[PDB]
Amino acid sequence: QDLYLRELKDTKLAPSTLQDAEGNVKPWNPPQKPNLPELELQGPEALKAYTEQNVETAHVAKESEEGESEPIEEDWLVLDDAEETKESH
Amino acid sequence: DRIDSVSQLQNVAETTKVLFDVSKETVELESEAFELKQKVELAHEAKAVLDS
Repeated sequence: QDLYLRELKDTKLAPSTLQDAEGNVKPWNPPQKPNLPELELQGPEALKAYTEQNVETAHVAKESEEGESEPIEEDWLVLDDAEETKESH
Repeated sequence: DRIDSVSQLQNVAETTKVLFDVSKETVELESEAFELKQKVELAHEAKAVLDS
């Protein structure tokens, strides 16, 4: 009946321009467009960090080297220190 | 007494070679998943942003 149809029609006048269409909004003085799709579109990345973890910064892992590939000055010293330990061992 | 002392390491030194060998790899073979760590952490932020 009509009293539901007219409020169903009312759903096709007041909120039809709200989200069903993009005719901004008549009852509201503040606009609907420059909040969610431009200011709050970056809103999720205005809550998290930008240009570091949304870009995600796929960074090359810092490379770690061996013991400088210099065995002679330490292996014999370790061998000399191994003599010291095994006397105490 | 020196019979026992010598016999303490009769079998040790040659068996410490494979010990010294394998210990070297088991220590310094942790780089492949270190790079996987780089992509695993890459996955978490990828999940994090989309969850965000």
